[PDB]
Amino acid sequence: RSTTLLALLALVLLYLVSGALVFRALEQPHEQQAQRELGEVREKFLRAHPCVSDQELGLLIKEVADALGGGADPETQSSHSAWDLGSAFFFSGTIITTIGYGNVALRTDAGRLFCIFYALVGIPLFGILLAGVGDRLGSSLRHGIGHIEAIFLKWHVPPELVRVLSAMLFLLIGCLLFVLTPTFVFCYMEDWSKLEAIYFVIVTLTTVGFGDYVAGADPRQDSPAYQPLVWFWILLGLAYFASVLTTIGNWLR
Amino acid sequence: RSTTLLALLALVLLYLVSGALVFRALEQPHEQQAQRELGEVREKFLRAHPCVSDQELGLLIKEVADALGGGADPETSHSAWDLGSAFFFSGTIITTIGYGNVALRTDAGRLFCIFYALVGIPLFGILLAGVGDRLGSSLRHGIGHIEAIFLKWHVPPELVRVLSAMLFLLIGCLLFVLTPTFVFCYMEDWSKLEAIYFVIVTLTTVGFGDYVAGADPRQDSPAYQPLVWFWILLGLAYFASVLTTIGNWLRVV
Amino acid sequence: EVQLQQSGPELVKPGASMKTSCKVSGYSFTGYIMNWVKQRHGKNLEWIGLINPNTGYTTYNQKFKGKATLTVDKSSSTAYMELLSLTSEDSAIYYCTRGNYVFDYWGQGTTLTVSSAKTTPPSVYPLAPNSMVTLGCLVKGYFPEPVTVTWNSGSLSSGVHTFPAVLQSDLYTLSSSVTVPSSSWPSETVTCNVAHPASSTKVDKKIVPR
Amino acid sequence: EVQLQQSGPELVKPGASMKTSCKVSGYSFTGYIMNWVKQRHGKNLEWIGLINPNTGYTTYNQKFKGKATLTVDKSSSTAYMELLSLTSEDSAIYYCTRGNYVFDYWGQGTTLTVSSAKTTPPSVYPLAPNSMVTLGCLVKGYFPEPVTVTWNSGSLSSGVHTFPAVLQSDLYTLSSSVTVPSSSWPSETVTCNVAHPASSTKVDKKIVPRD
Amino acid sequence: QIVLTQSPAIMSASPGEKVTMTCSASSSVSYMHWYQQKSGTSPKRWIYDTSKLASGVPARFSGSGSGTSYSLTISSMEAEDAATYYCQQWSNSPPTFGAGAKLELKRADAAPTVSIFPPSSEQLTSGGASVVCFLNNFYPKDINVKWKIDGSERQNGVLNSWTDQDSKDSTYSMSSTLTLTKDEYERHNSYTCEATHKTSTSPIVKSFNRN
Amino acid sequence: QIVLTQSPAIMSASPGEKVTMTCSASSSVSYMHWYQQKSGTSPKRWIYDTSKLASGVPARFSGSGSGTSYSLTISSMEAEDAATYYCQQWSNSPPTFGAGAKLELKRADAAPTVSIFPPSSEQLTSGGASVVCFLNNFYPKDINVKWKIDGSERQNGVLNSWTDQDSKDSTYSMSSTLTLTKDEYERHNSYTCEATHKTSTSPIVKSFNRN
Ligand SMILES: [Ca+2]
Ligand SMILES: [Ca+2]
Ligand SMILES: [K+]
Ligand SMILES: [K+]
Ligand SMILES: [K+]
Ligand SMILES: [K+]
Ligand SMILES: [K+]
Repeated sequence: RSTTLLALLALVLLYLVSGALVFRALEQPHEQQAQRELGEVREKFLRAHPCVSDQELGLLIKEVADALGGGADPETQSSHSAWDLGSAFFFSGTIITTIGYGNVALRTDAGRLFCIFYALVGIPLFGILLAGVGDRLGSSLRHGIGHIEAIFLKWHVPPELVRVLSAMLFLLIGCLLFVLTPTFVFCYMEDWSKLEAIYFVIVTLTTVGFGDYVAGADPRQDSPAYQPLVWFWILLGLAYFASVLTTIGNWLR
Repeated sequence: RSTTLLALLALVLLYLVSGALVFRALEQPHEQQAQRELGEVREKFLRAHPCVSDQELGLLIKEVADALGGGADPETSHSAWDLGSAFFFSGTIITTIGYGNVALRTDAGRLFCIFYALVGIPLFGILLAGVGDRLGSSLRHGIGHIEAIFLKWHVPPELVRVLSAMLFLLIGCLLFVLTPTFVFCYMEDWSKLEAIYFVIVTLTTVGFGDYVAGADPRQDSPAYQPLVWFWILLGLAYFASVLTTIGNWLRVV
Repeated sequence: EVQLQQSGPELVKPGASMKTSCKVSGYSFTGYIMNWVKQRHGKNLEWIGLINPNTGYTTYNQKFKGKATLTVDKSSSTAYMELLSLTSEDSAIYYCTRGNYVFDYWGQGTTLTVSSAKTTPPSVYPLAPNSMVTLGCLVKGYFPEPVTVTWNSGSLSSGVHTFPAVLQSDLYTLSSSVTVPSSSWPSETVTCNVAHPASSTKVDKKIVPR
Repeated sequence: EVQLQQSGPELVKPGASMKTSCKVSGYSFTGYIMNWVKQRHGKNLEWIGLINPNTGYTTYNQKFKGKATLTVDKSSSTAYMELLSLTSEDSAIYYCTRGNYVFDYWGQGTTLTVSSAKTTPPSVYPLAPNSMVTLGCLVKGYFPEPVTVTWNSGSLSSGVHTFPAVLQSDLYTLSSSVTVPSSSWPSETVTCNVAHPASSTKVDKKIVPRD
Repeated sequence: QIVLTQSPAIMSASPGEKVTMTCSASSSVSYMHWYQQKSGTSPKRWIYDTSKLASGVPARFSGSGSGTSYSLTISSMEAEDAATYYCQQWSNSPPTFGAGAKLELKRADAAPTVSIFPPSSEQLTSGGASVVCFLNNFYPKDINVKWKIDGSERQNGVLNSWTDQDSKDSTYSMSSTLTLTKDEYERHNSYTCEATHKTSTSPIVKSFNRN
Repeated sequence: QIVLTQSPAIMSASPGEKVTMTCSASSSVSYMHWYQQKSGTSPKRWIYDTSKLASGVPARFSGSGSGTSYSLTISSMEAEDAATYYCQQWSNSPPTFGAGAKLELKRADAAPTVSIFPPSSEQLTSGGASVVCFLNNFYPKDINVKWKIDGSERQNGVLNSWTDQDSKDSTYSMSSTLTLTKDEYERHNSYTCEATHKTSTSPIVKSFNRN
């Protein structure tokens, strides 16, 4: 409906500008501080090393920044592998789910080229499996609800409200299993805070996949089964995120 | 069918393991390049500046890393949380693209981001469907004029439908895949392959973040930065169609 | 005692170029960054660029990108600056100074004069006209700077001002005043002694009353 | 001419500490990193740590973290190393050397001896028994190094080997050989002269044929 | 291309007075440095890193500031403090300087001692004619000269020259030189030099007749 | 932390011969540096950054390598090249050294001249008894000594001492010293020193009887 499309565009547009105002308010001051700190570091180094021009230190920093940005670690000078079989498996998962954390980048043109076709073919294939699991997971949940629903109907609560209460329990348990349970898991496993863990969970299940937080990515952890197994969760949670939203949409329509 | 979905699970699993093997083969031999480059930078600097110990250069590099990680930028106007960049960042959320080339540093930022997305993504999906229908209308209508020609040439109405669908995507591809890649090549000084890589990683909403176009405006070319936003919107809407049909193709197979 | 010793004043034709130097002593040349600075007469200081004598690295003020080339000789711990295609705008005092954040030691400066003029000796003219009397010497049409003016071979040192030279159609002019008790002149003679080293000119002029 | 001039040998009791120096000339002290290195007798070189004379910054080998303190005096362009709680294993030669990636100039080294022993003069014992004949001097139970051994006041200097000292229960022993034509001995007297500067001991021993 | 503004560019102080000169930056800056320059000689590091005094500098000088606003202060003016002071920054390459602040000594006002001089006969024979006026030992520096030929004003072929503040009496002096051709000179008879200084409301006027 | 292995630790070359010594690293480094040390004196930077020669160093020396494997080569041995060579690395802090490779001059084989000496009467009176054996001017350096008392072998109370390669004849020498108490000594009669060297299949044996 042409009128509504334009209204909607204007609304979103306002949702973005509103977002922008808030993120700037919440993040710019931290960033402006960091910029200051970098310059303090420079000025301190110059004062201690007279053999160094500001401009030469500038180049060093640009060069260091590029390397760190390519995943170099400041701490060491040089064992664990980011592209071991388990991490590459995981990486592939991040594509077809469209999550795309990106905490480890492809460096080769072949890697990029292959990645294109891998995704084009992989994502729709996955979407199909997701719809499938969404229907099957909802079915199993709906069947399980039925037995407890029998109890509510005997207690003479109207069938219209019993349907509503069951939804509350339906999502609350899903939430419990796919939102709450994982966040508590990750808190203990990753040494994140509760807030960091929920942040991660939700960034993940929305498929936003920022990449600031990634479960299992930590180098020190001796945890082989961990990272693919987390993918097991991702599968189950995403489909439920999906299926529920779909049924809600149908109910609205 | 439950039996069939179990089969689908196993297929996917194989699609992932197969991916893993290939990425490991293509990328493992270059895991360590960035370290090597950082160390080369260090060693070069020590040789040029005898007033500097390796260990002192070490601390500098740690301190620089901390600052960059807070959002500092090597300088020789670059705010990621000024109004325009925060606008863009909000876009990367509701689209679910999630480049993540700029991280949130505050717990408030993260908290707000959760609710921003939960509300923002479905809202955007709605607008996308809307634009998808309206864009497809415009395309199919234009193609309908070309169809008139085929029908006069007594080409069967069934093939004419097919020629139009191929046209439908082929013309979109030209406008939303090919055109942008050629644009970005010249504008970002990327290679053709880097540009297509970017385009596709973007329109799939994978959003790795290794390549990002539109975060900041370009002096001497004002139309650039908005056109990219406009592009992402229209292209994502187009790409929806592409993805649904590759899906139908796969179901048929 | 750190010291930067610059080479002496230089005089060159418009269009030519020019190379000037700064030898350092009292510290190690290669340990510190060297800068050059321009001061056109009695006005703002302008950073030209720097060189790292150890690495050869140079950066320049955009204003001076094409104009100035910095180089060093490590063995003789000496820094050089070349200026190119010189115009009048380049006439100034130039300093070498040391530092990478503050400029902590400076050379004594070197004056560049860009001009078509030829070495000319001055014409010296007396200036003759209460308890005090003032007399003067007009010294005009000389090139280049400097001249010096004394009075009665230095016996008159109080009461004396020599005014700064000024350019008059490509040559310099100044005058010198001396004030004396009127009992002293013309009862006693007063003569100004003018020297122009560049032309090997030494002239005495007796002030005689009108 | 760059030069790092280290201070002289030092002898200290177990438990004590010791401070030794390295004065640089021929370049500017504050422009270069200074390191110290340990060589226990005729063995691997060991990096102790570094100091940046300009900034005061120090880093140490884990082995030496507690043991060694590096300091500098900028005005006198001199570097110092203190060693603490000295034990016998600290006895070695120590070098100051310059550099932040290769060690391009070294001091001449300084020898540290750690020991409970007291200054003791040596016992000197003659060693008496072909055209050539070999005689010797056994020099034992002295502290500290060095001793000097000559033969006939140094007029007999070819044909002579003095072997390196060795430690036997906190004291040194060595011997010296001299080989001469048998026409010369015992027709001619042979005496080995032994000096031990530390005890102001000078001893002459005539080699006499076994009765 | 950070810009530093020192305003005012000129100031004056009696001895004993407190003096403060400021430097404002176009954008924020972590440290400010100051140079002192006396005419004749190169600049000297005076204060660096905002508030540290260079070796020579007496304690009556101090510095402070932060971000975008910095200042140099003299607790109690002295005579040798008369100079030009410059601020400079290097928190961003390229380093930049303020345009300087010239600090002169205040003293009691003084009227110019004025003298006019007719062309020497020597000069006239060669065909030139320079008429000279000395305005000597006045304070303050603001002054205006007017030339008059036969009562009417002339402002062509006039050249002026000011001395620096005198080192002992803190006055200023200037010359004014009307240069004519012998032709122009011989055409008129009365030549007057006219000085306007704040010490008197009525000009000081010295004249002479060519006769 | 990075370990450098130089193997073998000893080698020998005739003059004119080509010589290659290697340094293998526990994990990769970007550059290797080498020092030359002659006994008595500090190490000298010889080769640095893998293949650059220090000032003094003659062209017959060269260096090469990469990653984990590095080498120093002499195209044509000379006499003044006899020394100990050390590699070192500083691609990772802390810097570390190889344990050195000693390069000696080759020469024609020489048998030891062997001499045994009974305890002096002077020593005996103070209750000790040292029996000494000199094995003099042999090559190569590998040699074995065996002590026998009344035909029965003894290894305890024995101390050995080797000279450095002689700077003129390129031989080696050693002492061996059996130290007993007077008691033990006087209990037996026959004392034999027995030397095994490459230059003969059959030991060289010097003996004496206490009477
Ligand atoms: Ca921005
Ligand atoms: Ca010149
Ligand atoms: K990154
Ligand atoms: K994504
Ligand atoms: K992403
Ligand atoms: K997505
Ligand atoms: K990402």
